[PDB]
Amino acid sequence: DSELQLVEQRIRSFPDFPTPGVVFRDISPVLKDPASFRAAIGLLARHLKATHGGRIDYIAGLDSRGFLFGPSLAQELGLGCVLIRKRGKLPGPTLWASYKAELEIQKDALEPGQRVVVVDDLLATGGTMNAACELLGRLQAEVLECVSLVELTSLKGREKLAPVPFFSLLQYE
Amino acid sequence: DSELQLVEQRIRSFPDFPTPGVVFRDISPVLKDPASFRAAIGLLARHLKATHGGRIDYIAGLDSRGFLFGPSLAQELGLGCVLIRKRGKLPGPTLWASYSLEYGKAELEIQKDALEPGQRVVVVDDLLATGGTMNAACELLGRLQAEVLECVSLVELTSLKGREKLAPVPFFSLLQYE
Ligand SMILES: O=c1[nH]cnc2c1ncn2[C@@H]1O[C@H](COP(=O)(O)O)[C@@H](O)[C@H]1O
Ligand SMILES: O=c1[nH]cnc2c1ncn2[C@@H]1O[C@H](COP(=O)(O)O)[C@@H](O)[C@H]1O
Repeated sequence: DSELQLVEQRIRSFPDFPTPGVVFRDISPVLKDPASFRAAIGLLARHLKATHGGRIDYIAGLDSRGFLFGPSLAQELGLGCVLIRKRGKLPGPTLWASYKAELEIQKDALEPGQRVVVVDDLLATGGTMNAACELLGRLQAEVLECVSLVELTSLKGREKLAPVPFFSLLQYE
Repeated sequence: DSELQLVEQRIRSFPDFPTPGVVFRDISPVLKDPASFRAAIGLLARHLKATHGGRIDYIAGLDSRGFLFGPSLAQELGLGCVLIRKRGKLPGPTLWASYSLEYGKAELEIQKDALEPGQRVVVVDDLLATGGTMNAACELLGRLQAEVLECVSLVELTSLKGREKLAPVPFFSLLQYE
């Protein structure tokens, strides 16, 4: 896929960051190349439309690198974007979950029965995405799918999310 | 201006957050309403094109709420977006800059290879308050020898005089509150 190649060629891999033995996948060059960013959003949007049709109500973007993709993805789908933040950042009534770190969402971000797709840049252990799904569930929202640009498959994050479906553009061990 | 109204009607105000006496301006509803978000990006892009023509090389988005607007604004302009992050998150060689946030200090960081000398950038964040954050971003970019053409935000809290702090770098906001 020519479009997928535009994204893959702009992932930069750094060995031994942040700790020896691990390879950090840097998505920054995807943002810097407008063709690459457009390809990434287009591919995610096509997948989501082909899988869910008109069932999606909102995209939920994860702080902070999810915020880079969520709004553009939402716009491509004609949808709004709701935000899941690091705790202590949102005003008003909120719910929070720890996984340590803590995520937060405004209680009025979604109404019961609304259907959401969660986006982040990269799925590793799945801890972060799992916490987001739990938060959303507490608003009685339905999480249709979680998606990312990158998935680190040896960390088995996909299994952590099950039975919520997961999709990534690119996979690395 | 109906487009500007679409943005203004989706700013939510929270008194006494995070401390008593202030009013937090929440742009979250702008993101939730796709027409509002589209209006915000369009208004920013129109201003930037009218002010800089074709001279902008890159948008720099500020972690974390600037990330919400940077890529869409960049895309509207046909440009890439570079990232200025909270310190500790970026691989490769970096530069960082501290500034006062609340009662203590915070640090922003950029990859030393984010920009080449002479490249021209516009910085975007959701809201300008004291101007500490945006000032730090401009310092980092200046240390890469980039030229900051302008800083922009959706909201500006004018009593805090962030515009003066940024001078002589130009600043533009869609909406102003005391
Ligand atoms: O290799 C990496 N590259 C970039 N971000 C990463 C990497 N590993 C973890 N992350 C960040 O940490 C998060 C996922 O961690 P998880 O909770 O272990 O799945 C995502 O939000 C990423 O932004
Ligand atoms: O009232 C507010 N609403 C939303 N964000 C704010 C507000 N005040 C400060 N901030 C955040 O802190 C920043 C700038 O504060 P400054 O450094 O004093 O200009 C931006 O990154 C904002 O996202």
